[PDB]
Amino acid sequence: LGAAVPVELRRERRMVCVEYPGVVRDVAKMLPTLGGEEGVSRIYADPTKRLELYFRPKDPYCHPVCANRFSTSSLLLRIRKRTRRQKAHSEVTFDMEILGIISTIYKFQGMSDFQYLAVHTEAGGKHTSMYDKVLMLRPEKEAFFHQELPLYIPPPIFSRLDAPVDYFYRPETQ
Amino acid sequence: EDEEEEEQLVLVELSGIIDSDFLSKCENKCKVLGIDTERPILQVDSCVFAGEYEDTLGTCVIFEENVEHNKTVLKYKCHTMKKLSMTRTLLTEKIGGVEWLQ
Amino acid sequence: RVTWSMQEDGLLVLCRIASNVLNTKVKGPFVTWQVVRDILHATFEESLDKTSHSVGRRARYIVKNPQAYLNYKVCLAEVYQDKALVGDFMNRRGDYDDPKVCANEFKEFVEKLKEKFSSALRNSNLEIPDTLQELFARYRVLAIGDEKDQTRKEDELNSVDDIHFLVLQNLIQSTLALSDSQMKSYQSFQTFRLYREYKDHVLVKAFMECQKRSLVNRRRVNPFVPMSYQLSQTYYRIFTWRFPSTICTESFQFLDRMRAAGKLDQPDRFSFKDQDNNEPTNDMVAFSLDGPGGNCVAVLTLFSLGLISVDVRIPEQIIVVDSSMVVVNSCQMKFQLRCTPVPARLRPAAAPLEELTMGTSCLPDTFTKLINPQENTCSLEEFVLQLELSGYSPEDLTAALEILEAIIATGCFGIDKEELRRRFSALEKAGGGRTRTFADCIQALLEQHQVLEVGGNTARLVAMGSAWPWLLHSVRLDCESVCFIGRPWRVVDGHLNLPVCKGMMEAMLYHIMTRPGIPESSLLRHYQGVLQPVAVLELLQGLESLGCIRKRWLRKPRPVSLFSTPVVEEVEVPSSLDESPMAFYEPTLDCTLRLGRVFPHEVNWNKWIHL
Amino acid sequence: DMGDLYLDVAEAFLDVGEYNSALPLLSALVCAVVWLRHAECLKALGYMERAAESYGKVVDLAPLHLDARISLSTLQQQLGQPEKALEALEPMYDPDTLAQDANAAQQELKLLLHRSTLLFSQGKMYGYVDTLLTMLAMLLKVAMNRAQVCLISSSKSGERHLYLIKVSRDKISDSANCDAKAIFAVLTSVLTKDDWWNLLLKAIYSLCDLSRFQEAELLVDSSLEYYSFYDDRQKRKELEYFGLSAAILDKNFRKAYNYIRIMVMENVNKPQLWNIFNQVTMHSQDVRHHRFCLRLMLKNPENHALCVLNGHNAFVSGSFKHALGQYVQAFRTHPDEPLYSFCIGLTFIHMASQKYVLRRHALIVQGFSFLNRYLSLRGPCQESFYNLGRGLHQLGLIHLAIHYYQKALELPPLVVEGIELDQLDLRRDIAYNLSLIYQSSGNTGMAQTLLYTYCSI
Repeated sequence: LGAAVPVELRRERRMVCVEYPGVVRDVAKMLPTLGGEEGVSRIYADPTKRLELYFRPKDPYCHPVCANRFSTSSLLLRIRKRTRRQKAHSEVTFDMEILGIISTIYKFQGMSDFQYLAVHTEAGGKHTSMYDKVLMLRPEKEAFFHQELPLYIPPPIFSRLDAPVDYFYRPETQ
Repeated sequence: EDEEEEEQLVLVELSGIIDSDFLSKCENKCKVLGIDTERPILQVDSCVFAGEYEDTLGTCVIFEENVEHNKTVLKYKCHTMKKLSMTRTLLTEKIGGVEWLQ
Repeated sequence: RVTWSMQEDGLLVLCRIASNVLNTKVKGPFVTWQVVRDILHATFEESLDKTSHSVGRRARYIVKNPQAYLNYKVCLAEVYQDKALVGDFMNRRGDYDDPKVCANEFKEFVEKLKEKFSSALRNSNLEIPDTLQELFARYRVLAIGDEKDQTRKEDELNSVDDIHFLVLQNLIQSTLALSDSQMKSYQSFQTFRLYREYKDHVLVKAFMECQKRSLVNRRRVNPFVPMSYQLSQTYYRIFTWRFPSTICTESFQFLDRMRAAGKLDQPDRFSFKDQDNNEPTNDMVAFSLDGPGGNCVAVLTLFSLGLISVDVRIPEQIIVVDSSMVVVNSCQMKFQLRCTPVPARLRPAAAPLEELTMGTSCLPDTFTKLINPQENTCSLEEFVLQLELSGYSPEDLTAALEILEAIIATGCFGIDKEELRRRFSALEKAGGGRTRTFADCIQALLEQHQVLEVGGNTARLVAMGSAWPWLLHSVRLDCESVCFIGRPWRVVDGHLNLPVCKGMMEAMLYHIMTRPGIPESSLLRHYQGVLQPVAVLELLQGLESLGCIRKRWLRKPRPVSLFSTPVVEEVEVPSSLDESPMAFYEPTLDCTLRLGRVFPHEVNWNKWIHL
Repeated sequence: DMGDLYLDVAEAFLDVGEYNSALPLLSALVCAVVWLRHAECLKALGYMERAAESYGKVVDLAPLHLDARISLSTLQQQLGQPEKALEALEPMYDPDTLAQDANAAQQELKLLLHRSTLLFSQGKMYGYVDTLLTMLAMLLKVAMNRAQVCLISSSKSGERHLYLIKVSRDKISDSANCDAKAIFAVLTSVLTKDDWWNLLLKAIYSLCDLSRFQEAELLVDSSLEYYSFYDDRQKRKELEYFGLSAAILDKNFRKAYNYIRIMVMENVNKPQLWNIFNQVTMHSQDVRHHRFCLRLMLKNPENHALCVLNGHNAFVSGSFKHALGQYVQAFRTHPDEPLYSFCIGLTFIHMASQKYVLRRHALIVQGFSFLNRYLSLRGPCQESFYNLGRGLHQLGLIHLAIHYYQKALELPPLVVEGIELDQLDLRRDIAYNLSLIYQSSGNTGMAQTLLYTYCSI
């Protein structure tokens, strides 16, 4: 067994963790759901706000998951398994470094809200996309405001509450 | 003869320590041992921490503080699937293995 | 406005620890959060940002993070580890409770606590050795593990004393629930005849376990004996999940009331009290508003299966003052079972709800079986002939005999199931001139009752000819001999199960209802004190045969150390040559209806729960 | 001098339909109008490149001649692109000297118009916008400054280009010798006001297609500040629609609200207003609509759109009691609507959520029966079974939520076009809410399975 390795503990700048509920294939796709570096930095600027994860960020009507911010004492430790083969035998050596101090962690604990897709159902049960209509995605007033179209009016958030209630088919006299 | 790099970005998180400023101050001694075993050990300002590797359930995404000339901002820097969960140890010169009291 | 921060958070956590310790002195030892807030201001004048109300919530926000919550628990343990910092606080019998002393002692204790937990390190001077071997050779190294740190369950120790113990642990509970009527109906001497089969040592051991965990309260009346103790309030606290026991049987009572209207294809309708001139000839069951809570879950599940239709009759005025800018008139509704399920609802992957038998006979033999080792021919030849008249190749005959030989060799002990499956994993595949799988061969030996699944702390198989110490021997009422597996819900006479005890099985569903997806190694360990852990699996075996419960498995995750990546997958337990041991459980869609139909709505065992 | 006689002889060539003899004739003079006669003869002849070269000498000799200035660049554009054709579209007129160069601003505006077409045809979109913005600044700065908007230039785009900005009143805050009306008179001699409107359109479009929606909004607000179009309410409405569209598409939802509030209050029942107004007030943090929705509902008590929408506000305020009556009265008008059958069946579950317990079952079954009518109206869907799952999760009834989520995973996404499949797909949210159930139940492995397979993104 090798000896302990001295580690360059930078303490250079603090680091902030987002415990993103997912496996990040590519960071270019994960970051837009947190609202990007602009988003998480603004939410780091006011601890009374909560970090909101929009699992379907291309859809304006995606109601988000909300984070709870917490303090923590944590470090990011890059191990470098400097591997070798030498006369011949394979060999392993370690370098390692601690890149910063992680003071803060965001944990996603509030359940995802109710979500309602941008599709109207006529009483005949056929589904009609308003994504072709309401997204305003072409800037030249693509949703021409006077047009006869379904009303599609989801409440701003379908619930204030992201935690389960203590109800269990339980009455009380109170 | 031959040399090669293999790496992983183990997030280390510490516990059994409160109202601390250790990480801001401890650099005077900063050492790691047994890092590839099942129970690696961290020595930090001659405090000693022990733990096990754990998968992050989500991906832990790590951002660096940055500054605009001042205002704090973040940049993405790392992501990691793997994490190290640590507890402050107690020592007494007397054996094998860290004793964990349930 | 308020902005909390890591510094005050850390001190508040220490004040939380101090609050927890001083709660052992006086319940609510703080006069008000002012006593903390004063310490906050005294330590951090910027605490002028913070109200005493904010302290009362922040002490409950921080604990939401498991890591910070664990950080509290570990530091609290490191306080509790040393009496010297608490003794002068705890040992005082004078000055026990007044606001001034409670305030002063709280501040003094926190001021002393800040000497143990501090921003700079207690000892930065220590010599520490070069590597793990040197570390342990020099130092005893210790840390607080989590209270959940454990290994998987394993086979119990080798003694007949352990066999006696692991039956006796629940024979006692089979008495504790009995009413005096049972204690008369199976008389005191008749149960003494039973208990006198077991040594006082394991009896004291079993009662001490029950007494130590506060599961037992003294009975008041006018070795252990039935008059001595009963299920404590805390024993019910084990099983008294917040779901009140009555719900599920009240929810079947709703369904069975609903059958009084028959069945009809009528769609639901929502209608005005303004249109009393329009009525479905009133042929719908009116819902009892504020009826027992089973009336609530029954409608919820029947909607989900698509199996009920409702007339929700609501007036034009739910709100008495509706015209105002800024009283609930809760409103009647009437129900009827559907003839056929609505299209594409959550078809339950189960038998139709009408097809069920609506009676206690639905419970599997597991709860009512009597074992009788003398019921069949002793010679293997009869069972060889039974397999020879089955489809078995001689390769299967010798394979079956090869499996049987290991189990009969252990005598009063049994081979544990997983040990057997490894040893004969070569017999799994049914290749090489086999016709039967291992599972069929052992199942035949079990079904032809050469073997019995006598259990223990884990599933063990034993030869039927030697299973005796795993079984209670009793008599039906002048009397007739009967033998059965000992369980807390079975009658001491062995002849019957106790339906009033099956509130245990109602609670077991409420457990998996409260914690759906609970992994087996946590559910089974939860009952560590109360239930002999195999008995937890037999209740789960029960509720699955009732259709209330669904088992699922994962393949065991490989360790995450050393650059590994998790093998994370569901599996359908196909094999022994590679494992699938992590079973976990879920409720099914209609578990309250599927259970309630089995049990008459007699008075619950739970009456002791009053404080 | 002979140049006059030779120019008359040069015209005598055109009097016989000839141009080419101007080349010898000029070659006898030179060793200007004669170079222009020669250059334009060369343009009537095939020698377009020699005409441009001759126009080069014209512009070198007479750079003030606007027609030569245009002719050189347009011929160079005709000879090829990009071929340094925007050169010789330099105005070289100075903003301090406009005490006389306001006359030259006629050329400057004309040159910028031509230059804009070269930039647009080349595709130098930022430079094209620069010409448009400079022209519009010359037209409208007297309102941009009143909008506290100013023009700047910076390399932030990778090259020194122009941008609009707001300016702080501590620095700059919201007609002498008739200068403004003289500037108006001379510049309207180039472009009529409908072409100033066309410039407004072209600038807004180009800003939008450059994705510089923020600057388009600044221009729109400045143009709404321009009374002499704001007084034409058709233009105003169209500017409002652009201003709304930009302020939506840049996500300045606070600024968007200020517009959409006006349009809705004038047209209380057009559905494709309410569809937008809702999402603007959904993304904006501003609470201001709550009092506004009371005023309009008292104004129009019959109005179904407000009847439900005022319910949303009270429901968002947590007053589930008074909120519900506004959904139900809406549902009385349009019963076969999933959303209203949803919002009512969801409101009784909010009420049943609260700390009080009184008859709580009756609130829950009134809750869940209305959710069954939502499900029945909506049909089997990822959306339908998820939302009943989350409704039963909110009440902690996770013995039923678990099956509603599993059903929504086993069922494929809502196919309809307009947004990509993985964005209509709810597999992520329902795998997460199961992962919360499984994590809370102490099952990390099953939670991990869900995030690996369904939440890989």
